[PDB]
Amino acid sequence: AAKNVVSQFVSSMSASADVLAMSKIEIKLSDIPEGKNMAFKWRGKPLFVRHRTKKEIDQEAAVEVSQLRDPQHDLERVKKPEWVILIGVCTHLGCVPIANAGDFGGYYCPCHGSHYDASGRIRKGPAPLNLEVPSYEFTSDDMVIVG
Amino acid sequence: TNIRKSHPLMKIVNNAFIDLPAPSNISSWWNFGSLLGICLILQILTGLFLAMHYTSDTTTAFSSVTHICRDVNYGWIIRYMHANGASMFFICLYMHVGRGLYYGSYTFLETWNIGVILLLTVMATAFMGYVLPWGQMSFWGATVITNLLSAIPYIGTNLVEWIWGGFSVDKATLTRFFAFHFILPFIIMAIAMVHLLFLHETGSNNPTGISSDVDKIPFHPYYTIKDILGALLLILALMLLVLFAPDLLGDPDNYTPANPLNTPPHIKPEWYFLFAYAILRSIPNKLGGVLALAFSILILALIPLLHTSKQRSMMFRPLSQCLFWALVADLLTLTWIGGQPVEHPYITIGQLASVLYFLLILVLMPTAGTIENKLLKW
Amino acid sequence: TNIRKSHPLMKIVNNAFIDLPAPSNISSWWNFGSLLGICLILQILTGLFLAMHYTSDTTTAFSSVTHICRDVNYGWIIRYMHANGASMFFICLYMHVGRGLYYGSYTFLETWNIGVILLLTVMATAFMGYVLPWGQMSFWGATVITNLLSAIPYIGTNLVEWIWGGFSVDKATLTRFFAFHFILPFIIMAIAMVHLLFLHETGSNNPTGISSDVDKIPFHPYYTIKDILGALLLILALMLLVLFAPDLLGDPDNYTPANPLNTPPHIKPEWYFLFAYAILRSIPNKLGGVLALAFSILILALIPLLHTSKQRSMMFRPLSQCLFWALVADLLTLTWIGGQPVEHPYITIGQLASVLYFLLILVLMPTAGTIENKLLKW
Amino acid sequence: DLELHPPSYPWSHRGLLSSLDHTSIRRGFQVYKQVCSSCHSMDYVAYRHLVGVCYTEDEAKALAEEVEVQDGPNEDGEMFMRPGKLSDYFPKPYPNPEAARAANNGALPPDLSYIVRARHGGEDYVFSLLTGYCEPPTGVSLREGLYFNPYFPGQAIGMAPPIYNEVLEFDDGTPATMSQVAKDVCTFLRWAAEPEHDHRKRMGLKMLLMMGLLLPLVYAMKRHKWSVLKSRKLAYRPP
Amino acid sequence: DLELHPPSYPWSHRGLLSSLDHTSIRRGFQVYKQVCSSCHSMDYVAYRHLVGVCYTEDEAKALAEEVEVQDGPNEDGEMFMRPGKLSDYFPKPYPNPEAARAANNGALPPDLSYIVRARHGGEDYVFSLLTGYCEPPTGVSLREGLYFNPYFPGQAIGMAPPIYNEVLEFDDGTPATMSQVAKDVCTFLRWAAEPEHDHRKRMGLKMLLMMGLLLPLVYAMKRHKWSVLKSRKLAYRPP
Ligand code: HEC
Ligand code: HEC
Ligand code: HEM
Ligand code: HEM
Ligand code: HEM
Ligand code: HEM
Ligand SMILES: CC1=NC2=C(CCCC2)C(=O)C1c1ccc(Oc2ccc(OC(F)(F)F)cc2)cc1
Ligand SMILES: CC1=NC2=C(CCCC2)C(=O)C1c1ccc(Oc2ccc(OC(F)(F)F)cc2)cc1
Ligand code: FES
Repeated sequence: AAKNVVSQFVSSMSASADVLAMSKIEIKLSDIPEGKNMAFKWRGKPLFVRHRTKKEIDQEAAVEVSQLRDPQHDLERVKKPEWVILIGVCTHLGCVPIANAGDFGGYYCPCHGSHYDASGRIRKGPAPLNLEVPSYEFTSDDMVIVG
Repeated sequence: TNIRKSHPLMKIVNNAFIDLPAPSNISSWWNFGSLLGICLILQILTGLFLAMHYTSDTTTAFSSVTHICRDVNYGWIIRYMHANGASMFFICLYMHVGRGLYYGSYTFLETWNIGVILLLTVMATAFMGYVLPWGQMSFWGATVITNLLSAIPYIGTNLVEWIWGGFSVDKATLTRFFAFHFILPFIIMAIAMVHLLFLHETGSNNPTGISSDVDKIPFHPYYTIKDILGALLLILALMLLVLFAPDLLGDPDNYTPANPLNTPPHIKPEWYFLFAYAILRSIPNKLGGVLALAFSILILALIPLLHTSKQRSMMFRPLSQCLFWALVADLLTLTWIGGQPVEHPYITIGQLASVLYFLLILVLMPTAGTIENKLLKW
Repeated sequence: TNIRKSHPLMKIVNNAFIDLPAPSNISSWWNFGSLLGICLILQILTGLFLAMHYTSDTTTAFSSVTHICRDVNYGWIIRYMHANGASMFFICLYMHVGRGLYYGSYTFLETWNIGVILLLTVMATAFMGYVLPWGQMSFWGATVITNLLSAIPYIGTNLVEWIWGGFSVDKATLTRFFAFHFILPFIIMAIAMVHLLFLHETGSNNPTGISSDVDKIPFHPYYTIKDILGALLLILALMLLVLFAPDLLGDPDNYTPANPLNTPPHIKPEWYFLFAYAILRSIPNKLGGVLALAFSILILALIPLLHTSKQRSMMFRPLSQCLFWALVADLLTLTWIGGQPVEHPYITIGQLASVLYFLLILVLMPTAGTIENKLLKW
Repeated sequence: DLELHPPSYPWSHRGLLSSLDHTSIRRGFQVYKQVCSSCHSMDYVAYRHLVGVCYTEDEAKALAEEVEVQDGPNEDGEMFMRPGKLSDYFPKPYPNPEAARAANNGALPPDLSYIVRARHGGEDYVFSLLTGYCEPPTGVSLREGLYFNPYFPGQAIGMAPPIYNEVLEFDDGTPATMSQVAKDVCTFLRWAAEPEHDHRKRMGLKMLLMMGLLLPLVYAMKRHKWSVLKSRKLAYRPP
Repeated sequence: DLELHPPSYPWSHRGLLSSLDHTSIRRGFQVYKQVCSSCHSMDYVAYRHLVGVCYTEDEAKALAEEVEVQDGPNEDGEMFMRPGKLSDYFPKPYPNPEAARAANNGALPPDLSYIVRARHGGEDYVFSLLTGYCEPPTGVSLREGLYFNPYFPGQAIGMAPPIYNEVLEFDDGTPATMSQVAKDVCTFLRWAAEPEHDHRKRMGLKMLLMMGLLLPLVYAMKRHKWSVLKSRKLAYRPP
């Protein structure tokens, strides 16, 4: 009995069904063309999914690993090479980076002076971490669930 | 020597809980104290867990309570435990008081009067609790009952608007009712501890109303095991309501949100106020009705002074026994009448029941005591 | 015989308040207990009055707090009394602990350990209090500090999301933080009473650290009149803040509403956590930093075991005195460093101060005690 | 102002341990969808609520996508209209109560989320109301638009008989008689008002059984400890 | 990312017991009205707030009537626009933050209600910002629209110099220089953020005086009671 009663009361404090409802967001991958970025509303934040070209894949592959402020290779930032999924919150003091711009040709911020590459990694600016890589999995080849 | 009698914290526990000398012969009517404690703790836990999800803002309030029942995990079972737990509290309270009356435990004056205070505090808590869902009966119940205080000359009208924090029961009233409703149970817990502190000055009364010093048994294990059995039966009653009829003791109109225009058909408080609600409606004058409703509870403080019998308990007192059971049946009548619309024959029955309530306490049961005495050459 | 020693309620008051044997010679550092009590009661009243106007819904929360300060009658003076009252509480707490450390009152083990618990409870209360306005520093402070628990292996990440009731500090977190923040002061009041219950087992320590049984004075009038004077000085300090610099001990960024995108420049907790916040940032590894932040408080429980000196008080102990004042100055350094950005030279100073904190408590002050002993042929 | 209270119909969930007929819920939903949802709101039921009750995840996604809902703002600062998803609630017919009154000649159609719980009689009441519409007795008539129902308080309602034979074709092919349509919609409105119903009763059974076990056990423990005292004999032996 | 913090200007309310210059507030309001209120919201200040502070009841009624505000619904179920009254708050320029960003090239103009309290330096900071706009130093330029201000963090702001000589004619005929316009608006924004200011300080004086009285009195009471013990002499008299 006491196991059940306690365990229910513990359950009370964990996320309600309506908070679990906003946990995940489904994105259709055929709705974003090769090269263009598409923004989404996720957990009250922007969420950038970007279809990357054969050029953007190879150009972000052979980048210098050491020179970066936050050393991460590209093939471990993503699950599929042609898709990079990121939270659209600038890591320094919280802005929304604008797509297809900046020095490093990816995301740029007119708040302080940050430049992200096509892989979402900070190259030249005041930001301390790269743009945040969320938890996600591809289900069927056409669809992605983020969360 | 042991570390139950030695340790400053265990000492209080050992004396008031384990080695407490208890009469050998105390009946089921002595379980209600323990059960009141369980009720209070049950309300506090369930209540606290509900307060993690509720909001006192008038727009979101009704929605939050329903959000608890539909989206919050086991929020429904918590919510309905808390609502039926409030009923279980009042069942326990009136049974507990009845015991006191019948067996004359009220002679323990301080214990008794602290009781009266506790009763009044639980009432205040439960009145303000029922407002929190912000349904029709919530809002309209609160409006009518609060606004009775306007019947006081000179100040009454100000007083009402000061409780409200406005010109009707609105935003500031709901928010403060949440704050008072949160704090009061904790004040209850304190006063309940003082209640027992005075009880342990004398120890317990018993069914005979004759002193039991000659035959005391230690509280453990005898009454620890009985209290567990009692607790078990309380949980059964509660869960029978919660899992089989959670709406039985409430009202449907509290499932539509509060509307300051649209008045419900027969506006009424929750069942445990109905007896005193009927007394209010008996008197034609409004201030008279308020003073009668107030005296219908406060008269409990007067009971010890009205005691006439040379015997303490009603066990050995046939006339008093009948008059007592009449007083119970009358209260059951007032509860029924309280739930009815103001019409024939419920007006006249209500008047007649309210007359009989005060007549039984202030005249008949005192007379019966003295008649019983003169029958025993006393 | 009198009805101060007789009456069950007055008896407790007479023994723990009036006829209490107190050492003749206790200094100003003994006032802080009474002042902590006043603080607690002050917070409860002001807090309750604020709760009559506040709402825990994320959208209305910031607005309700400001609505208090602008539209509610004297809501501003209540609000800023409560915020500065929290500061006054922590001033009182650290002074009270310092007294205990310097004069070796911690030898009263149970009293001391209950103290540690009280400290931790007031901390938990004040952390969750600062979240309630739902400003930037509120939201971002809560986010960073809570999320430290994710550093625990296996469970940590679940634990954090379970406190939150979601995937960030949001709707369910604010509502529950209001409920916990309401209940906890009442739990504090209970534990504070147990705190004194153990203190009145031994009576008070004094500045000499020598037993004072040979020269006790009754608490009334001597310390009733001193405590009144103390209370008066506490009210002055509080009201000097409230009426002349109510924003001095807070942060400006908590006057802009909470934004889950827009991060504040240098996110930090309120001043009374800054010392332990600096200790956290000293260790490069995150779980290490959390275990150090936790041990920076819990080490208080270890102090009595670390006691080496054959004398109880530091009064007659020059080396310990210096090391104590070094430990105070170091804590003042950690508070300063805690308030700074993570850069040169504040990283290195912070590391060096955090080393010195644990070094002073675990090595230097114990050694100093034993050196002092061997200087006295002991 | 005489009163005719509803009779107690033998519902498939009438008994203490009887669950809701979920296939009846599935039909009843469609009776809200096809008939009511242009007049009554049902604010507390979302499209996700249907999953694992009357519809699958995939079915409920299709039902959600079928309806309009406002959302915004976008980066431009405008409020657009989008296809619904599981997280969206069942949409209100009108933007507000005042608009609703205008569309129904003064009378406000109540939200149906809790209507079973908010009216005395519950599903027995609603079923009687929906099927009970009849021709008025002699000596009687209300305002042009207020119909005669013997189960409504004051004997006159402001709702046009909403159910009749074949007002909808059901997805599982059940013959849609007036009484079948009412039965189903009531069963849905019961679940609307009280989603917990089935879990509640599962817990009830498990409570009754555990209490069946623990009560006589604890009672036996009681009699065991007390047996020292129940047995005892006293003797008074003065000198 | 170097930093230039503002100097401490001698405000008429700088001192412990110094009240706000209410005529300066009256001017400063108009500097919000004429200049800011098309860009910044000030949600927590209503037209009633002005009464007994900088304007009369009748003046504040006129200022309220001057502006548009949405209200509804009416019995038809529509949302209309009406002339403002005292109960209405100062209206937001845009319907939402996302609309505001679009109008100001990405940057969101902060609400001004608490801006004195929400920025380090307060009125000293804002005054320096408003008057401190200058030509950039050599080696420097930002994006086309982001101006140079030495007092803003990161040295580059997203606000066009808003104040200059004679940007407004004041109601009392004060010569509207850039520094006079900034001084006044700061004094208003101080009152915006902290309406209690004048009452707070009135209470401060009365507290200081009562404490001036009670502290030495209570201290005298202390020494009085304790004087039995302070005076006492001990003597050890073994046999
Ligand atoms: C075109 C209008 C319209 C349609 C179609 C309609 N309703 Fe209603 N309904 C109303 C109005 C108007 C009222 C308010 C009546 C009154 O107050 O007199 C109402 C009232 C109700 C009530 C409240 C009765 C009470 O006790 O007060 C219930 C229950 C109800 N409707 C259920 C339904 C169900 C079930 C359906 C279809 C399966 C339905 N309605 C279809 C307009 C409609
Ligand atoms: C046409 C546009 C416009 C006008 C006119 C304008 N502002 Fe602003 N203001 C902005 C924008 C955009 C920002 C955000 C700047 C940024 O983040 O870089 C801003 C920011 C501010 C800030 C915040 C500075 C900080 O520390 O972050 C203050 C204070 C301010 N304005 C006050 C005023 C006052 C006072 C006036 C007039 C008396 C005024 N503004 C007129 C657009 C305007
Ligand atoms: C929250 C409400 C209350 C709690 C928690 C409480 C608690 C208790 C407890 C635990 C006991 C001892 C066990 C028992 O005999 O039942 C007791 C006894 C008593 N209580 Fe209460 N009580 C409450 C309310 C009241 C009220 C409302 C009254 C009277 C108006 C009252 C009067 C008494 C008396 C007279 C006794 C002594 C009984 C005897 O020895 O025979 N109590 N109470
Ligand atoms: C003597 C103790 C208490 C009594 C008698 C009591 C009574 C009630 C009642 C009758 C309701 C209305 C229930 C309903 O119709 O839904 C209610 C609601 C509520 N109570 Fe209590 N209560 C008590 C203690 C507490 C405590 C300690 C808390 C919080 C710490 C609390 C929090 C709530 C909340 C949040 C609600 C609204 C949710 C709901 O409606 O169930 N209560 N209370
Ligand atoms: C809400 C928090 C607290 C309250 C209300 C409180 C209350 C009191 C009071 C009234 C006294 C007696 C007067 C005095 O000597 O100051 C006292 C003594 C004491 N407290 Fe606390 N206290 C609190 C927190 C703490 C903490 C955090 C500690 C230690 C970590 C502590 C340890 C002690 C000790 C050791 C004494 C004995 C002092 C002596 O006899 O010299 N207390 N407390
Ligand atoms: C140890 C006792 C307490 C402490 C240390 C404490 C601390 C705090 C702090 C630091 C804040 C934030 C103040 C601010 O920045 O505005 C706060 C807010 C608040 N507290 Fe408490 N509190 C205590 C007791 C209480 C109690 C008992 C209640 C209610 C019964 C309460 C109700 C509130 C409310 C409603 C707020 C939000 C209003 C505001 O921000 O001032 N507090 N508390
Ligand atoms: C303390 C008690 N004294 C007595 C009797 C009858 C016989 C003699 C006196 C009791 O049954 C008794 C008692 C009271 C309460 C019990 O459970 C609790 C329930 C709640 C509780 O908390 C609090 F403080 F009451 F709020 C504390 C204990 C268990 C036993
Ligand atoms: C109870 C007390 N005992 C002692 C000393 C010093 C000397 C000896 C021991 C005290 O100053 C002392 C005391 C403690 C608190 C005082 O005021 C209160 C403040 C708060 C309060 O409530 C509660 F319970 F603490 F929460 C109760 C009393 C007044 C006096
Ligand atoms: S705020 Fe965009 S990088 Fe500093």
